[PDB]
Amino acid sequence: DDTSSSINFLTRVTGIGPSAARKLVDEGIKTLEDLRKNEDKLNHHQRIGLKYFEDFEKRIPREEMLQMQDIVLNEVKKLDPEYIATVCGSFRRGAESSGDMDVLLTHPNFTSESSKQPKLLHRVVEQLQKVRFITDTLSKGETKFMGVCQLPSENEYPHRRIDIRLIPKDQYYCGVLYFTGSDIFNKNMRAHALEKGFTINEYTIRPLGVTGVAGEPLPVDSEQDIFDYIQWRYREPKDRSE
Repeated sequence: DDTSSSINFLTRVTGIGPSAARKLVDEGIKTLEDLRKNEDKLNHHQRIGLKYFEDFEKRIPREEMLQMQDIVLNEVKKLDPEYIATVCGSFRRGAESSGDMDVLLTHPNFTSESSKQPKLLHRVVEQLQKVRFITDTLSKGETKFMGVCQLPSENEYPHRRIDIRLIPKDQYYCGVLYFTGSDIFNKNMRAHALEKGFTINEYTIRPLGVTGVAGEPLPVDSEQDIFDYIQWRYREPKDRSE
């Protein structure tokens, strides 16, 4: 009812899930001003989401994303040029506007065999913090960071969401492929690969076998490799709608 209406509203807050939204209703929290008078019942995540509810409702226009990409790129370089960083999402596809900034990161020192190198990610975050681009953190794992950033005002921009994932170097291309989508494109491509005797996921590409239950990841040093394996002409992200 006009109250279910409430669970629907809450859930528009980053952090607030259903189960998580449901309880706050049982506590008598429904509107937003409810929320602000109630920071204490919210986690740090819910918290920040609440703090920029509006801003996070705004879309990101290309010109901005662009500048944003230059900042991330240029900062990561200075720390270590061996770092590879790719801004994925519809934006990579040429999209006129975006929701957030999804950056995939990698480094040769890190592979799926290592599996343990937080400093690699932390180091960049910190540097972004230091330059004043990242403004807050929602959460920060060993391999993933979710936070907020904003373009340097010279006078102001809305704050935007940003994610940074640390991926092992040997799985990185299958990754940039995946996070680049579209979703159809992925599916279509997984479909084909399959006719070709190959299974693809966000981590790897592996040849099939009898009965089907098969595998053993093929080496990939670029996106192109993937298409080679399935022997499909290479589609640039722009031609990736489906």
